[PDB]
Amino acid sequence: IRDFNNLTKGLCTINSWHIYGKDNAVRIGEDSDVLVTREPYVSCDPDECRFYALSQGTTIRGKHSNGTIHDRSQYRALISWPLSSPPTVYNSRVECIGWSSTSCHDGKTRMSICISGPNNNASAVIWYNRRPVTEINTWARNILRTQESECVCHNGVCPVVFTDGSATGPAETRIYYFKEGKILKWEPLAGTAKHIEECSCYGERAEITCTCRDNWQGSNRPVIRIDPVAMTHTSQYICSPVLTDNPRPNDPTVGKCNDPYPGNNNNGVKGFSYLDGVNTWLGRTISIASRSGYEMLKVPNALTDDKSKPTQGQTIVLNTDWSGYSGSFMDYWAEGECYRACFYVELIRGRPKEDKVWWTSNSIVSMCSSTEFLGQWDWPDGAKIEYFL
Amino acid sequence: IRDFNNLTKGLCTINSWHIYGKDNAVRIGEDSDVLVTREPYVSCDPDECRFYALSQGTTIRGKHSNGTIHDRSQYRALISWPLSSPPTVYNSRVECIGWSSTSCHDGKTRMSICISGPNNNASAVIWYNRRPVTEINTWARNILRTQESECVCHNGVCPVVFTDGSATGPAETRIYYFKEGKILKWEPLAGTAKHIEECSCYGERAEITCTCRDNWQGSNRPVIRIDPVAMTHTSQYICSPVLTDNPRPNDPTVGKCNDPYPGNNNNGVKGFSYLDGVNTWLGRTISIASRSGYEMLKVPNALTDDKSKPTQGQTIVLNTDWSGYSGSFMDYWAEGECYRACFYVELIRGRPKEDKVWWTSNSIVSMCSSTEFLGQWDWPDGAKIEYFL
Amino acid sequence: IRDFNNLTKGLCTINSWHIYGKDNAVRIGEDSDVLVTREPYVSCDPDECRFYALSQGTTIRGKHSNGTIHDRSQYRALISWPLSSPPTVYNSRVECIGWSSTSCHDGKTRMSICISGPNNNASAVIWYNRRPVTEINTWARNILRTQESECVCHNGVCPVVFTDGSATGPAETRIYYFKEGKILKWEPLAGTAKHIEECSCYGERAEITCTCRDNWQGSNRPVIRIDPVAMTHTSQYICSPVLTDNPRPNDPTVGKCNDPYPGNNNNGVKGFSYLDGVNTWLGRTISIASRSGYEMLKVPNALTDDKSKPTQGQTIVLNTDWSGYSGSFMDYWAEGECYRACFYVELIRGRPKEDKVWWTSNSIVSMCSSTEFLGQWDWPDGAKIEYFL
Amino acid sequence: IRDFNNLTKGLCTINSWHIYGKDNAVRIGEDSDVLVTREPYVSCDPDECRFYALSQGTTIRGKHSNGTIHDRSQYRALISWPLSSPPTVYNSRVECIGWSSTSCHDGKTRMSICISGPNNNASAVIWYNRRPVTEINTWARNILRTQESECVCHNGVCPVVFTDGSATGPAETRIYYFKEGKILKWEPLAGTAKHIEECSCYGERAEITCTCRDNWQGSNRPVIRIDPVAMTHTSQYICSPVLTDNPRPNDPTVGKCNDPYPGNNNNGVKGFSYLDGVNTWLGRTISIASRSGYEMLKVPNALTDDKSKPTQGQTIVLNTDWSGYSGSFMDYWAEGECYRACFYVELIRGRPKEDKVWWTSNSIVSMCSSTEFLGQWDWPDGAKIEYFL
Ligand SMILES: *[C@@H]1O[C@H](CO)[C@@H](O[C@@H]2O[C@H](CO)[C@@H](O[C@@H]3O[C@H](CO[C@H]4O[C@H](CO[C@H]5O[C@H](CO)[C@@H](O)[C@H](O)[C@@H]5O)[C@@H](O)[C@H](O[C@H]5O[C@H](CO)[C@@H](O)[C@H](O)[C@@H]5O)[C@@H]4O)[C@@H](O)[C@H](O[C@H]4O[C@H](CO)[C@@H](O)[C@H](O)[C@@H]4O[C@H]4O[C@H](CO)[C@@H](O)[C@H](O)[C@@H]4O[C@H]4O[C@H](CO)[C@@H](O)[C@H](O)[C@@H]4O)[C@@H]3O)[C@H](O)[C@H]2NC(C)=O)[C@H](O)[C@H]1NC(C)=O
Ligand SMILES: *[C@@H]1O[C@H](CO)[C@@H](O[C@@H]2O[C@H](CO)[C@@H](O[C@@H]3O[C@H](CO[C@H]4O[C@H](CO[C@H]5O[C@H](CO)[C@@H](O)[C@H](O)[C@@H]5O)[C@@H](O)[C@H](O[C@H]5O[C@H](CO)[C@@H](O)[C@H](O)[C@@H]5O)[C@@H]4O)[C@@H](O)[C@H](O[C@H]4O[C@H](CO)[C@@H](O)[C@H](O)[C@@H]4O[C@H]4O[C@H](CO)[C@@H](O)[C@H](O)[C@@H]4O[C@H]4O[C@H](CO)[C@@H](O)[C@H](O)[C@@H]4O)[C@@H]3O)[C@H](O)[C@H]2NC(C)=O)[C@H](O)[C@H]1NC(C)=O
Ligand SMILES: *[C@@H]1O[C@H](CO)[C@@H](O[C@@H]2O[C@H](CO)[C@@H](O[C@@H]3O[C@H](CO[C@H]4O[C@H](CO[C@H]5O[C@H](CO)[C@@H](O)[C@H](O)[C@@H]5O)[C@@H](O)[C@H](O[C@H]5O[C@H](CO)[C@@H](O)[C@H](O)[C@@H]5O)[C@@H]4O)[C@@H](O)[C@H](O[C@H]4O[C@H](CO)[C@@H](O)[C@H](O)[C@@H]4O[C@H]4O[C@H](CO)[C@@H](O)[C@H](O)[C@@H]4O[C@H]4O[C@H](CO)[C@@H](O)[C@H](O)[C@@H]4O)[C@@H]3O)[C@H](O)[C@H]2NC(C)=O)[C@H](O)[C@H]1NC(C)=O
Ligand SMILES: *[C@@H]1O[C@H](CO)[C@@H](O[C@@H]2O[C@H](CO)[C@@H](O[C@@H]3O[C@H](CO[C@H]4O[C@H](CO[C@H]5O[C@H](CO)[C@@H](O)[C@H](O)[C@@H]5O)[C@@H](O)[C@H](O[C@H]5O[C@H](CO)[C@@H](O)[C@H](O)[C@@H]5O)[C@@H]4O)[C@@H](O)[C@H](O[C@H]4O[C@H](CO)[C@@H](O)[C@H](O)[C@@H]4O[C@H]4O[C@H](CO)[C@@H](O)[C@H](O)[C@@H]4O[C@H]4O[C@H](CO)[C@@H](O)[C@H](O)[C@@H]4O)[C@@H]3O)[C@H](O)[C@H]2NC(C)=O)[C@H](O)[C@H]1NC(C)=O
Ligand SMILES: *[C@@H]1O[C@H](CO)[C@@H](O[C@@H]2O[C@H](CO)[C@@H](O)[C@H](O)[C@H]2NC(C)=O)[C@H](O)[C@H]1NC(C)=O
Ligand SMILES: *[C@@H]1O[C@H](CO)[C@@H](O[C@@H]2O[C@H](CO)[C@@H](O)[C@H](O)[C@H]2NC(C)=O)[C@H](O)[C@H]1NC(C)=O
Ligand SMILES: [Ca+2]
Ligand SMILES: [Ca+2]
Ligand SMILES: [Ca+2]
Ligand SMILES: [Ca+2]
Ligand SMILES: [Ca+2]
Repeated sequence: IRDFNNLTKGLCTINSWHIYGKDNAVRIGEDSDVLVTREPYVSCDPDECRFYALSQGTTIRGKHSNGTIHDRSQYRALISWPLSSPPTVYNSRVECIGWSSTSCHDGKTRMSICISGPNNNASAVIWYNRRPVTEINTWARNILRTQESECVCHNGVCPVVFTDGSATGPAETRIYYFKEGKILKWEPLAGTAKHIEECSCYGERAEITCTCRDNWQGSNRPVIRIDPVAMTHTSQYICSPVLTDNPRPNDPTVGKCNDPYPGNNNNGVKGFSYLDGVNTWLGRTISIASRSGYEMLKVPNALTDDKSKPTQGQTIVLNTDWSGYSGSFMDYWAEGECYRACFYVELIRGRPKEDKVWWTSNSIVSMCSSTEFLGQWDWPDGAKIEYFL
Repeated sequence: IRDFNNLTKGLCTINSWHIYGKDNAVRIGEDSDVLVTREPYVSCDPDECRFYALSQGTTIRGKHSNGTIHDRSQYRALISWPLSSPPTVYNSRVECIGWSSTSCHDGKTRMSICISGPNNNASAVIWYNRRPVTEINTWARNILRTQESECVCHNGVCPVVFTDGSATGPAETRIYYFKEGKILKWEPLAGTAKHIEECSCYGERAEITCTCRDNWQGSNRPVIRIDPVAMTHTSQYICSPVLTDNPRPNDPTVGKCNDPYPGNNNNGVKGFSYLDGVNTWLGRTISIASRSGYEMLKVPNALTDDKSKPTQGQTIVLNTDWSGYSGSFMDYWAEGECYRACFYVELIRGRPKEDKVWWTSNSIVSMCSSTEFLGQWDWPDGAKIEYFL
Repeated sequence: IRDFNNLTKGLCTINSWHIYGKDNAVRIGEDSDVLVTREPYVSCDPDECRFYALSQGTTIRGKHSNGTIHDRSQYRALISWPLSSPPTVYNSRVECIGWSSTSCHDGKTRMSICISGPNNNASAVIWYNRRPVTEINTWARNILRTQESECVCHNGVCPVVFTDGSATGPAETRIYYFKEGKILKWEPLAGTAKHIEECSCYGERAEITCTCRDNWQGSNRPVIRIDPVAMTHTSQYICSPVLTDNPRPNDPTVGKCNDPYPGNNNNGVKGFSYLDGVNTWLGRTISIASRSGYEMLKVPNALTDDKSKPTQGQTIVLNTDWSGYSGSFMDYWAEGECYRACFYVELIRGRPKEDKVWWTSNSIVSMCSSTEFLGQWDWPDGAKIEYFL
Repeated sequence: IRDFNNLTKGLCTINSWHIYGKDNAVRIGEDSDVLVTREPYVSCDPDECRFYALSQGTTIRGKHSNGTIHDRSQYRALISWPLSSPPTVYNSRVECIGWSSTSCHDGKTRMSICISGPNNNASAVIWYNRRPVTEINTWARNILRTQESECVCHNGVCPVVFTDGSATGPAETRIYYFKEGKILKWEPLAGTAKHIEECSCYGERAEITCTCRDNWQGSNRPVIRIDPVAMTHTSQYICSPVLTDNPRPNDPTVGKCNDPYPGNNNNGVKGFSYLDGVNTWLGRTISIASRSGYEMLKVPNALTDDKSKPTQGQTIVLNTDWSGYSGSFMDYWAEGECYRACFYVELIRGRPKEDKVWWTSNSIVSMCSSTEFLGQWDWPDGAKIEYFL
């Protein structure tokens, strides 16, 4: 009955962003049984789109919320839940157990991947059709880790980018090509990106583009472009001087295409872009110093043009509100002739920026592109920290 | 498999109203995780009827309920939930994000529309089959806004009435004709209605009738009648001297067919009527001054007869209980030979009438017509405000 | 696809009773969002069996639980929920609004009936396939009321017994014959039963037997036997001197077949029996004075033999625990060659017997027959009232 | 459409264990409506795998949690719920009522068995396709009891092991062979096992292997091997000197194949093994004295070789964390050419080891085998008891 999805369409023209989903999880969880989360994303099946994140295995009001700034424990799991509801104890479906994930539907069924273990002995389990199929042991014994947003499939082949090794020098990044949860091939990273974490990917016209985080050196973002038929890839950086990691230095006039733009070391944030010629939009935090604010900038030819500057933009979160990770997804099963770019922003609340509470959590806002030039609003998390004291 | 619904039936004869649904949301939410709402309605799919409303993105007992008198924020969404259950965190399905909505099923799938943004830069997103399809930017830069109750479709064409512009003088009302979430046509309001907000619509014999709110001048209600095949409409007022907005002056002996009946300016409430010759019933608040009580009056030829008075009635909510918005819907997929008129009343609790609590919310009661002459009960919200202090 | 169910089987031989379902609702609702209920029952669809009851439109821990001894309000509804779960805010499906009900599946879909209104102006609404179809106005203007347990259908015809009029003298009982929610016929009660309330019915070999409550005079129970093909009935009393209403006098040696067995006036409890020759079992409270304890007694030929005494029995609830209403149901869609008799007991907690709390609620236990002679346990509600203070 | 499952595959090669599911129930239930449980397990249907356990009919934070160390009451039920969610009031489906259970899917539908009653008069009810079909009365009048983990079917025949009689001397164990919930045959235990409780079973190549608990004498575990076609069985003990009950004496150099290995009397814990030649893995608690820690040991030929020692292992729960019962299950409906061994560990919290709280409950962790040699983590319950004081 169902066939594997093929990436046959190009991106729709992005003239602005419209609201798609928002869960208000922190506001609602002040007085309801909402799980503490972080590292959220969005992903569609052929008949539904859902929110996803890594639970911390406690509610926000629960006493076990104390300590949830920590990224890795035995109490995390990848959960999904209905679009724009909050992640509650009673509506959250566990996809797999662990503290680093990705997930994508191939048109027939869903693959989900969760990594668990101690830092020196982690392993991935690849689930397909809600059953475990393949396992991969750590190859560098230092926090095996993956995208924290959806993967993308083409004719059953779903590439996934993993890293294992240091966060503050060269590491061992691998691109795995899965089909029905089995490994067809893997390759080591090639090209000019010097460090890769937390790739945010999308597909169009039989090519998958991933915008990642160079935690080690780069305040420009590395880009991996994957051919899922040939099962090959390239890597470079976004050439534009509109720098989109965080923290970062101020924007220069000329960026770097094949090396990290320097100025900030050993830090970053997961983020994304859509790189499609003149139809190119970059997300970034507004602040250069912290995970505050969020904006989209139209930067024609950002990938290839080392002097490209914005020609249009849209504020998503004011710089007086907290943001966080951000990532790409699309509804590959929508009607019409083109794929509509979407993204989400994780709105982090609690530690370390708001340390009067003992927890860290987030809510989600997400937007998709419009071919209209729509008015803009800002979309904060909306919770009052003082209510939790 | 499924075909678009056609409005092939006339209304059943309304000889009284029977109880259809009631959620007791405020009573139950005193000690359960019920979302704060307002602007509720009811709408049917071919296999289920559901309650809908605009959440405020907090529970009633939650500390974020403080401030929920306010109509527009980034934390509102259109939600639906099973008939007569309350809107809870765990059972409420988000249809779209925003602070003004409508929704209707065309026989194949559902269209939902939500407007969001700041007052001077709002936009509608039209969702079809649970995906975003079309967007419309504000045309007058002043609170783009729509029905707050269900739309109606005929052979796939679902007209929707929007207003943008002042609430206290001429505004720019448009009737959009959607099919599969795409715009076939729109037209500016024509006819003699001088201001339109919050239309309540129903269909019968290939005609859609909408009873709306003239916020600017009129205490009689404007009526828009739409031909969804020709995609044309007319407008006038209910001619009857039984005035049905709120607040309003006392009832005269002769009303106005083609102009606002004066006496109250710059206010109103969403309401409804069924206008079908001798089979005409009007809803209204009992109080002329405030949103208290609710009654149905049988007013033969109310639309056309400027001296028409009641010949029968039914009390729905006593004048010592709070009411609120009211609106029309029908189950277009029921058995039998005629469409059974239904309506709901929003029972508003909290601010501004009950200001010992810091929140505003509501529950729902809803009734449908019977061809019997049934005994009447009154149907209050039923919550005790003192329990929330 | 689906056909109407026919009553083609006889009862299985009842040699003891096994546990079927129990919800522990009061225990669990001490610290979860469980609705206050009373007047529960059980009813099966072709693919699932569910618990049903009349909600009071509040949780047990909620402040609106104060006052829930009262039987009739605008905040009651017939709800159903999964077998042996408790009736919670989040899992309870409302079937219809009102304070007296019955419900049954005909093999194609379900009919549910709810009565609402003030005592002098009540009305029934008959829902079929989850939509309202027919309405019936009060005929005697004194608490129109029905079974409070499931009805039974045969080839689409579902008879239902209603009463309207005094509870303490002659009233007007009617048997309605519904098909697809429409009235085929009704008849006034005939035969020798002198007053009827709250009938508990079951079907076998194309005959429906209902055991009811004579509130006015009788401590023996009236029995109505209905032919759903001819749409006729008879009535009499259980002849046995094993008296099964409550309160009641002590058991005599000879009962009454065609008149109320006297000794207690103007009170009773809903109850049931299976009347099948030697395979006859009667339920009753153990106490003659109050709704405490519950037992089944095998009383061969109880219906017809005015000296019949027990030959076997089973204790269901000890006389040191509270009971309440009880009623019959069967799974008419089970495998095998005979219908397995089942029943439920309502375990009432709170007022008036336990008046340190301000509420009245209940839980459910239910049993079905076995052809084995099984060991017996007792099945109390299990909640500690002191925990609610 | 569906056919009965046949055990046509052998076990996959077990080279390590990967995380499969974990519910964090005690952590989450500190501030959400999680039921108190014990005696959990896991079982798959053709389209889903679920967690199961015996509820205690109260939440953990509820006042009725006081006293839940006790094993048998009228308020217990077998519940199931989605894999890795916690067992909550709102998501837990009751399978049947009682205080000892087993359940398995035959490829067409599920059989569930629950035993209830007082110790001297207990009875099993066998449910098939969610309806009661057969009942079995106590044969020895002393705590009729069964596996507390899943049964296994082959071509519709689902053997189940029961015991009735003393826990501290010879008892009466029976193997029942069910098909469609009916009894085809039963046999008394034969072979050399001298006492049997709480068998943990799995199937491969048309043979079912059960590893049980000799509560009376043995610190080695008894093994029952069942031929579900011939409906015959054998019994012996695991010959290995790697002793796997608890409490137990220290490991000797030579075990016992046909008699209990002595040293500890009248106690034990439910546990499991996979016995497949060199592909043999045994679970056990790390502590010899208490239910603390959990490890898997690869013990080639453990069943048959009375000097077999470990050649590989994996720690599952550190010896500074509490464990509990453990049991086997597999997904018999997975893809591929072999059945992947899985197990669960019950992580008991509260009494008697943690007696500052008044309750006993547990959470679940579960693992399945990998053909990789994966890094290991430990998987504690994760709750802080002090938060519950
Ligand atoms: C109702 O809603 C609508 C729809 O949302 C609202 O309209 C939106 O309004 C916003 C806000 O104004 C606009 O976003 C900004 O867009 C500009 C880009 O547009 C300007 O530039 C265009 C390019 O000009 C150049 O090239 C063209 C050739 O292609 C040439 O023609 C031109 O002369 C010049 O050489 C112009 O084309 C464009 O004009 C067009 O549009 C105008 C409407 O906007 C119209 O008036 C014109 O007639 C014409 O049609 C326009 O001039 C972005 O540049 C801008 O983003 C910068 O600024 C914000 C702060 O506001 C900052 O956060 C951004 O990061 C970015 O600035 C940083 O980075 C730059 C790049 O390196 C750097 O140069 C800056 O110094 C700055 O860097 C500093 O901050 C960063 C961030 O913290 C830090 O990292 C650095 O280190 C450093 O510290 C905004 O995105 C929307 O485009 C506009 N949308 C639409 C459709 O109109 C409307 O306002 C609402 N109505 C109401 C009443 O509220
Ligand atoms: C069990 O349940 C049943 C079923 O519900 C209960 O029966 C229901 O009882 C109620 C309450 O009585 C009825 O509702 C009222 O209905 C009347 C209309 O019916 C009267 O008028 C009919 C028309 O008479 C005129 O025309 C005919 C020709 O067509 C001519 O024949 C006649 O002589 C005259 O010229 C009569 O036909 C009708 O008689 C029939 O029915 C009688 C039963 O009701 C029966 O006894 C008769 O034999 C005959 O069969 C009857 O006389 C509505 O007028 C009325 O609503 C007005 O009053 C309420 C206050 O009660 C008010 O809230 C309404 O807004 C409305 O009055 C306001 O507006 C008017 C219009 O502008 C204005 O004129 C009024 O001054 C008033 O205005 C003021 O208040 C408003 C609102 O606050 C404010 O805006 C203004 O500014 C101003 O301040 C009720 O709807 C049901 O129809 C009736 N149903 C049935 C089927 O019987 C039964 O009672 C229950 N039993 C028990 C024991 O409780
Ligand atoms: C493990 O579980 C098993 C299975 O559950 C347990 O076994 C069950 O045990 C219970 C309790 O004993 C039994 O229930 C009682 O059953 C008797 C009926 O059986 C007796 O009578 C039979 C009829 O005898 C007469 O007729 C036959 C001819 O048909 C003739 O042969 C005979 O001589 C005589 O003329 C006997 O056949 C039967 O014997 C058989 O079974 C015996 C086992 O029980 C066995 O030992 C024998 O060999 C033989 O095989 C037996 O003698 C019911 O009468 C009884 O119910 C009455 O008593 C209870 C109080 O205990 C009361 O609550 C009931 O309401 C009822 O008594 C009231 O009503 C009567 C009727 O009007 C009245 O006469 C009484 O005075 C009394 O009235 C007072 O109280 C009521 C209520 O408050 C009030 O309204 C009145 O006004 C008044 O104040 C019990 O139901 C089960 O049948 C039995 N089941 C099985 C399969 O064995 C086993 O015990 C458990 N094991 C353990 C270790 O716990
Ligand atoms: C990243 O993750 C990986 C993967 O998990 C981690 O690697 C795992 O590391 C663990 C911990 O070391 C290993 O588990 C232990 O495995 C050993 C078995 O392996 C040893 O023995 C093998 C057999 O040797 C004998 O036979 C062979 C012939 O077949 C012969 O060649 C040999 O000379 C000898 O005669 C060796 O083959 C094996 O070597 C191989 O593997 C090595 C890696 O482990 C490698 O270095 C070698 O080159 C070679 O490749 C190895 O030597 C188990 O014996 C052991 O379990 C015992 O000990 C633990 C305590 O640690 C205890 O809890 C167990 O119960 C058990 O000991 C009890 O029972 C025994 C049996 O009766 C008894 O003899 C003991 O005295 C003891 O009894 C006491 O305690 C019990 C329990 O409380 C009580 O009941 C008794 O009464 C008494 O008080 C562990 O299971 C994994 O196998 C290994 N996995 C893999 C794939 O490598 C890696 O460490 C992680 N990395 C980091 C950085 O953390
Ligand atoms: C995606 O492209 C693949 C490759 O062309 C399509 O695969 C074919 O699908 C049909 C079944 O629908 C098979 O009978 C062919 O044998 C397949 N060919 C190959 C080369 O695998 C697939 O159908 C396309 N997906 C969609 C949604 O059309
Ligand atoms: C119950 O009995 C009725 C009456 O005999 C059966 O009704 C017939 O059903 C078939 C469809 O399955 C029709 O084509 C006939 O016309 C029906 N006859 C009548 C007289 O109504 C019904 O099928 C029986 N129900 C079951 C479950 O067999
Ligand atoms: Ca960086
Ligand atoms: Ca007005
Ligand atoms: Ca709560
Ligand atoms: Ca009586
Ligand atoms: Ca033992």
